Amino acid sequence: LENLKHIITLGQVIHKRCEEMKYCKKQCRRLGHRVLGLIKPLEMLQDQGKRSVPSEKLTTAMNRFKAALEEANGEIEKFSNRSNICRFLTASQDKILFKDVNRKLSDVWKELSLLLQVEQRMPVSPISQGASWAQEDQQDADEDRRAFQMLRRD
Repeated sequence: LENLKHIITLGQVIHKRCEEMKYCKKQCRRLGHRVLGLIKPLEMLQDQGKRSVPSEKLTTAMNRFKAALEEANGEIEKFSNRSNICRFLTASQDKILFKDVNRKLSDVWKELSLLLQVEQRMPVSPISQGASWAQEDQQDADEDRRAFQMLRRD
C-alpha cells in the first residue's frame, strides 16, 4: 500500500500533467486517463478493499508500478517542452511519446493485478482499463507528427 499512495497520487499527476499538456495531448491525456483507470480499481482495493497485505511480490509490482509511472510522468514531463515535442515528432525519438511506458507501464499492471488476485483474492479482468494504449498511442503518434506538421492541432 505504501506504493499505492504513490501510484494513485502519481496516477492523478500523470493525469493532471497530461491533462494540462501543451503538446501531444491526444496521447498524453490518454496516458493519464488510462493510468488513472489502472489506479481506479485499486481505489476500491487499497482505499475500501478491506485490508491489503503488501507481500514482497505485491510491493514489487506496485514498486514497478510507481516507478513505471515516473516513466509516463517523466515522458509527459520531458515532453512538456514544445521544443522537445516538435523535435521528437519530426525526428521521431521513439515514434511515440509514451509508447515505452504503455509497454512497461502495462506489463506492470499485468504483474500487479495478477499478484493482487493472489494476495487479496480480488477478481480482475484483462486490464479492463483498456491495454490498447499502444494501438492508440502509435495511431496518434504517426498522426500527431503528421498533424502538427501542417494540420491544425486537433
